[PDB]
Amino acid sequence: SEHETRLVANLLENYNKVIRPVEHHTHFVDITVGLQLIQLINVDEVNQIVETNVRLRQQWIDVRLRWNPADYGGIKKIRLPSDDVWLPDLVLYNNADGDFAIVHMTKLLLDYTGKIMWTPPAIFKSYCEIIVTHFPFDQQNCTMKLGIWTYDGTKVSISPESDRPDLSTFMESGEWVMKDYRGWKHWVYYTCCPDTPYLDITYHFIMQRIPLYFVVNVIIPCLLFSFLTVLVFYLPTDSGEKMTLSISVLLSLTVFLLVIVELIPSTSSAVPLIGKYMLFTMIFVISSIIVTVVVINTHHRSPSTHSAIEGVKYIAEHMKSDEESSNAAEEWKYVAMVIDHILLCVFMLICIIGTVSVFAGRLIELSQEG
Amino acid sequence: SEHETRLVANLLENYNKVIRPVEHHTHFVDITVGLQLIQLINVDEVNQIVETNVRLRQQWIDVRLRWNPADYGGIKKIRLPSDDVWLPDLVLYNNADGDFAIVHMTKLLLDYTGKIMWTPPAIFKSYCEIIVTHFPFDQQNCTMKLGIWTYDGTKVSISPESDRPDLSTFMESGEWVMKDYRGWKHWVYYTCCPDTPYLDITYHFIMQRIPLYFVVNVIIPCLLFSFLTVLVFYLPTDSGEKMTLSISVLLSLTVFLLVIVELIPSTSSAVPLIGKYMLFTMIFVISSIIVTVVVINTHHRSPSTHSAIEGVKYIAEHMKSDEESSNAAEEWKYVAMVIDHILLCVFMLICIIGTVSVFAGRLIELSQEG
Amino acid sequence: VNEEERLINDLLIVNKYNKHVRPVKHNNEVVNIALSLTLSNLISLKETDETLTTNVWMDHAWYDHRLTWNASEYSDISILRLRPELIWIPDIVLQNNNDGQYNVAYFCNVLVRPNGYVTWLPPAIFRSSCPINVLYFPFDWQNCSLKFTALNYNANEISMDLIIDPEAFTENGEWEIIHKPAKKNIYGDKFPNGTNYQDVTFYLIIRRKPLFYVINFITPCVLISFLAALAFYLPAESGEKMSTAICVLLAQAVFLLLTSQRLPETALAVPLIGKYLMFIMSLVTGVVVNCGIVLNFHFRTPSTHSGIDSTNYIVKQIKEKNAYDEEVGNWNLVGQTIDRLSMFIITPVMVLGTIFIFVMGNFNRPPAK
Amino acid sequence: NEEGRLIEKLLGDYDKRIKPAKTLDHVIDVTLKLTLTNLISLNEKEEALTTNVWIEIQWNDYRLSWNTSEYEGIDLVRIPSELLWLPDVVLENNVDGQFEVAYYANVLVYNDGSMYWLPPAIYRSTCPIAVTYFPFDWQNCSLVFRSQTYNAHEVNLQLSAEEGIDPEDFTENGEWTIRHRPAKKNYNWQLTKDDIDFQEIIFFLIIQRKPLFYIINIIAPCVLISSLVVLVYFLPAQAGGQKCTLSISVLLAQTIFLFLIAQKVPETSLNVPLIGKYLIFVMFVSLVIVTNCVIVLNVSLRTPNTHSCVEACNFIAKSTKEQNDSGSENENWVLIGKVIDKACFWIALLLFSLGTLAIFLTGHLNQVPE
Amino acid sequence: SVMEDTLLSVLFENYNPKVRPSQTVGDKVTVRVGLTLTSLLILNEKNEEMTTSVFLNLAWTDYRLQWDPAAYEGIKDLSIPSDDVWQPDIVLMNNNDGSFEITLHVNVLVQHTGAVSWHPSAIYRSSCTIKVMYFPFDWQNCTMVFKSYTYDTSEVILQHALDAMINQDAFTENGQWSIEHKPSRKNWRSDDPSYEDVTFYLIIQRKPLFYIVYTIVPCILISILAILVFYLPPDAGEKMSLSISALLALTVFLLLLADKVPETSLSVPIIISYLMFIMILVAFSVILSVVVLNLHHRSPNTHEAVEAIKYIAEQLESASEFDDLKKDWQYVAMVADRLFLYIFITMCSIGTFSIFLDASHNVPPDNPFA
Repeated sequence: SEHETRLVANLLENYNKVIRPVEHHTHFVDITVGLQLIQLINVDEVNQIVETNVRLRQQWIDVRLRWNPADYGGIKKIRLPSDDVWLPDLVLYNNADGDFAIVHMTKLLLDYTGKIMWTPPAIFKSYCEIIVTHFPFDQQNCTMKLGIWTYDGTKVSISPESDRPDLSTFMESGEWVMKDYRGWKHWVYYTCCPDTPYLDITYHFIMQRIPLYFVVNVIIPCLLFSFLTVLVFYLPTDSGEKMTLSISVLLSLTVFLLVIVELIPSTSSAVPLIGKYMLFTMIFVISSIIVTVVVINTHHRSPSTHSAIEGVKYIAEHMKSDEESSNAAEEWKYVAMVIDHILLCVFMLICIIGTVSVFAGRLIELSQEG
Repeated sequence: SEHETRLVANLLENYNKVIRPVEHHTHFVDITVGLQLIQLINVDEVNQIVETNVRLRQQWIDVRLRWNPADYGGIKKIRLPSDDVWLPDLVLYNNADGDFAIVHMTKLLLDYTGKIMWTPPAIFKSYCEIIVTHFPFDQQNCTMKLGIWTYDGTKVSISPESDRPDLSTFMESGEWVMKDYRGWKHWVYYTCCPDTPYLDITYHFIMQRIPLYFVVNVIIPCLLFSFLTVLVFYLPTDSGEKMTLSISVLLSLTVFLLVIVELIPSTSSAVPLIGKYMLFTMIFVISSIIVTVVVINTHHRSPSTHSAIEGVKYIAEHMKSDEESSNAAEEWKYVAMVIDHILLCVFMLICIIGTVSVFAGRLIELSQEG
Repeated sequence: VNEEERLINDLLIVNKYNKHVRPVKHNNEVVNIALSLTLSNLISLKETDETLTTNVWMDHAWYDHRLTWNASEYSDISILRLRPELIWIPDIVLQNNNDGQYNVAYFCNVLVRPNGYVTWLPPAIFRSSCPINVLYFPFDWQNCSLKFTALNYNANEISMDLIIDPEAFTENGEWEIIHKPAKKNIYGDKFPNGTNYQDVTFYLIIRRKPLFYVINFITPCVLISFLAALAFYLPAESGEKMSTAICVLLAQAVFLLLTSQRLPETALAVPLIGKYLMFIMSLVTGVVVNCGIVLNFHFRTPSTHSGIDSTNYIVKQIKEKNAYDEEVGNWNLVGQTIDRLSMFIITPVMVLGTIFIFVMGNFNRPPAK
Repeated sequence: NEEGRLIEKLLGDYDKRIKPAKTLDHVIDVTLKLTLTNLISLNEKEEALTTNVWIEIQWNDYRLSWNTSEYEGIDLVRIPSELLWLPDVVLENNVDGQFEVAYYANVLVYNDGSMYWLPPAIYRSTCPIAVTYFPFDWQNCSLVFRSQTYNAHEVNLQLSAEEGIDPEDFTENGEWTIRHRPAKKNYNWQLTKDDIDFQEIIFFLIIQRKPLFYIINIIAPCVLISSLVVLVYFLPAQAGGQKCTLSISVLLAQTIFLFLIAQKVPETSLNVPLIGKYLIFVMFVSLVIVTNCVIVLNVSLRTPNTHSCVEACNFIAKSTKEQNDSGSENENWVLIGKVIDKACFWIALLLFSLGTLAIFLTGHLNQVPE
Repeated sequence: SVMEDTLLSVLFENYNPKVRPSQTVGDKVTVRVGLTLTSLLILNEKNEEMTTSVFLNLAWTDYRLQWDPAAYEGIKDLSIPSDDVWQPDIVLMNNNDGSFEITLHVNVLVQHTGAVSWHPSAIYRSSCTIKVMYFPFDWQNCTMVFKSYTYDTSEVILQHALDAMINQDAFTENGQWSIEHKPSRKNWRSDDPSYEDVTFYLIIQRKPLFYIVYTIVPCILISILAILVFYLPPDAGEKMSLSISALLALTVFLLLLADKVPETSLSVPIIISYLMFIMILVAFSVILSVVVLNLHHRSPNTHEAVEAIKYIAEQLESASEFDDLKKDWQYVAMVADRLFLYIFITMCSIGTFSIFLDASHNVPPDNPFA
């Protein structure tokens, strides 16, 4: 009725969708961004890729959408679908690995005045720093910049909307844990050109990694091996009868250490941990190495151990006596006096190396835990 | 000017692309096709997949494209957008594993006459036999037929154009090498239907495969494992005192090659070959087992080598004489003589079945090499 | 020109013909539609999860009464082409195997007969969840059932009436195609108060299993078994190889364990039955047990596991005395038990070893029955 | 200012698929350039890569210089993709995957008819890295890209610095490094014999890699391994008799470890590129380790066995003593360890040599290409 | 005829495609949603991912499509492609982990006075909380919330069928699991203005009993060699060394088991239960075998004149046999017996415990099938 058909048709005719609500040569189209990650689905620190939930709150005004009693008078605020709207080519700077998912053909709301919001339920593919400094106990801050993609601060400008945590909807299924995250605004003008360039939202993800299951399995076969090597020390000094017997273990155990290496480097390759983490294992594991080789070479270190009728009796007794000598010689080879030395020599070494391994372990755990 | 609007307008009205330049009830549409292959980026012998590029040189004629001083006169040869063309649904009969890529949205060659060509830099994934007989030394010729998809002879016809090799631009980084490549045409009518069916170009790729990597490591552990087997045989002569030691190395050996066959199945099923090959390794190596079977079984083959004062002097030397003839008994078994026949018995037999392995192996390559 | 411009203007396919309207001569019984199924290839089989990727030639037929042409259409050429959007196309749904939309068997070029009859038949790369069940492994290897038909229309808007499966069975499959019957039908159901959509029911009864796993897998068993078999022959020829004999247990043991490990791996990739999987692991355990037996049986026994006259009598004393020790050991040796051991190892290997291929047969006979 | 009429005027005559070519004999002036921003996947064994390229596209078409109502209004315009001549880009030698987000994006029409456009593109390509690129001397990655549509007699591409870089935004998480990026603008005439040149864009990228992490995983194990065998070598002189087999247990253990390595890193090179030089030192320094290793058992294999009534009976017993002595004497002339002791120093210096030969040469293959 | 062209016309003349079958802001269109499940194909019980298939039966009324003589009274039922009605762009609050397949753009069943029937089967990528709690016998339940992803319940009301319909209504027979019940409850969280999603409960039970069987054999069979290594001491004390061989062997075996367990839960993990205590059972056989190894270690050794010669002989022998008799006193077998029965307590106690826990785990936490 009330100019019913005349209302609706007029609107269609003189209105070009593609036109950008440019208002004189100035303020650019003022458009603000506001991301609220509802939640995260999955991440790969190794490949620094994340699939996340984002509701993008996009705001801007088109004074061409203002109305009178025949549009606003009809029903204050209403639902108009996107299409007709000029969609900022939003883009995560050093990220952007994937298209915005569910950004397309959604709707928006127009007020009696004009103000419009476009907030389609997104979830997409991301790309943020993790560097080999993300899995640390001391984390790294995922630097993520967002802003207008192909338009300049003269044609348009993307601005921020508010502060909010990243652990606000951080995934509890993540193999990592959050410290804090902040985001502040910025305008990037380049010494290149004397012009005034796009605006941007810079995310900073500060989170520290490593789920604790890993922790237990690995350090315990170490104190495990510690005891066998501990036995590697005590077994010899309290019984050199099974030196070779331990030859076996030395084989079974470094190979155990070798195969643990396949498993944890793929972990290494599975998750990017700051290499300086690797040196822990480096000297630790390798002392199992230098100590053995010496301990067991030393274990090994030892030469071979690892009237007339009366005279008859004395030529015979003399035979038993110098072989008597001989027996004592090889025993004069494998002494039990210094195998005790190596026992405390290295156990203090191990309690040193060990407590030294615990050192930096404990130390930056004095930093991380904080 | 020169009938400017009158010439391009008339052309669009009475011109159609859905249609094919059919000329009376005869030879079909004269389609000229050919392979111009210049790169083979990826292929898998195992899955017999091939993603290569071949510009689809098509050549046929449409009189309707003939012109006078107002199109020919304009500029002899003019290239029209492909859209105006009836594009055949060409496809790799036993291949076609992938869409041709880069053919859409392209340029078409038109002549004053009507001649037309359009060589598209088509890249696509293919699927042709390689079977387990793909990579031998004696090759297999992958049968690759190509021709119209859903159109029968009564409407479109294609034919070869020229012979060109497959090695004309074959991959020098290929894990294979070519010998020859032939392509002849034909038309296939089927006993099913009394009708005259599609035409097609059949390529045959004749090329021998197999780098030598897998080769070097199959035979190294073999000679090396034959060294320990050789040790297997020689030790009882030079150190039978380590027969058990021998046992250890058979648990060693055995596990190693049982593990060698693990690699085989992975690699083999990971990279295709005619089974007849592994047959070589099969018995040859079951031979080291069959032989260690007998040889160490034989090695362990042997029962256990695997006045009155004058009186006791006699009860005593008696004690000694009894045992002495007895120790003679265990040596009575380890005669140190048959040990030399067993290494020589088998040294020759392994030098012979090795030379046997060597035989068909080299015979087969005196066949391949060809 | 024979009324051609005018006539195809008469048909105007899209404009004059109702493509959104199916010419079923209005509300009646149905448009006589017929489907033809021909597998062009089977590329992948997954026995474990009852899923198959296979290609089919979707041969389709139905008469388009508004398609009938006249001289400058019909007789001008008693056969011509017309795209999918200009040809009524049945909405053939792979009834129990289309849980993976059809590809390039979709909106493709169709064949236009002269008197309305039309023909559309392109290629279908599809995925299916055929009746594998854990019964698609016994030797019959079940019967894979599939139904094809025009999904949307019912018994008063569509009627589809009705080729071997091995006609294009893939030769690189790990199975064998024994038969493939084809019979159409139509059917209503309980909640529906009317009959509808007719369909192409095609059962594929197949079979599979390698003659290769048998090769390298039983191979080690008679080889390994002879080790455990020799194990008991070897306790005689030289049981003194105690430690070294022990080594072999570790070694024949580690061999045994991961051999079984490779077994489930290929297993998960294949739903293996409980009947067969036990004979494998049951018998390797037979040796595993006897390896443990090997243990004890091999280390089981407690031990085998006048002044001058005065002085030498001392020695004859020390003589005899430890001769008692020496012998306390052969008491344990237990050697007249030797043959019986390896004889009662032979007997059982024969019993069980036979029991298996005995059972092999007692189930090998009835299928061949 | 005729703002409406002007827009409506040209759109009247506005021509889509026609190039802004003054006439037909001197082509148009097209500007292009690429700034790398993401090198997503380096699969050198197959010679392929994925990069987010800034496709700087520029050209001229005054077909739309405007008046006061559009040129003067703002010397800057952002008009839709589908609305002006667009270079369908691709890398002759590289682009193996149609560009992603490299097209259909807002272009830029200044006021004089200057056109600027720059979409980001993730796409696949195939640069060199053909049995080389793993050295220390690097194979320059040469990628030439151009429109794959028309040829330089109508189209002409421009470029800039051919001296200045790929490391501009070369990824920091790459297992490699770049040292120079040269680029030339050129005509079309290749090995394949194509004429009518369509100019293209050459992309040199000589880059370094090899930042070994596996190096010392390889370096410490081998030393531990060498020492282990040198244990096998010197440990015998130290070790007891129950050590011959001791040594054996090590061989078993030594190579269990060995081919396990042979299985580990071989995998490495297949998933990534490959090269034989570094490969040669390892397996052959490795085969020599194995060689002198089994040699050792053949060395601890070599040697023959080390692998009145009163007096008549006092006579004979004094014989068992001298008799058995002759026997223990056997042991003597047999196990006088000249070969063994010397075998230690044998492998020792041989060790030093194998090592020096290798690390000295590794010094060279890092020092010539340094 | 009866105004057929007329009706027909007017309808398409006035009918609106993109409009909602309701009048203004009110009770809205009461759409019926109800899916008859087909079957399910993959349960990723580890990440809580669900790919199933069902029918999307939707139905409401279009009093805008009520026909007249020919299409209403002529043929009360007629098929017509959707694309013309508001379609629940339904997403799943937890699930809907991906797009629709056979869900939208398909024909529908339209009744005479406006009823609309649309029955499409579809595959849908969902994600329900089957969490790492999909293995306890007490299992858990999940929330499956379906609803549109641009619409807010304001212009339509959603309504269900049964809530008991069950999910085993079309439970996959291929499922290594089983189901007890499917609850269906309609929801409108007030955290959003938009009335929305419906929660569907999975009281799932997944009991695939297959390898834990031969897992038991290790525990017990390993025990065989275990009880054996604990039994072997007073069985064959000389077990001394061979014993250590057993644990190398025993430990490598269990560590490989350690290898398959993490990679197997890698796709179907839940509570540790089984692993929790077998982990203890592990540690148990692990340490028990190692302290018995220390049981093994604890032993510092084990681990006239005429007549004078005689007398010197009398003392020689006797004197040292006590010495070696001392070794007897030192390595007696008290411990072995006592701890082989402490072995009795330990292993049969810790044994009947997890035996029990396991016992308690399958029967006790079984009835919460609700």
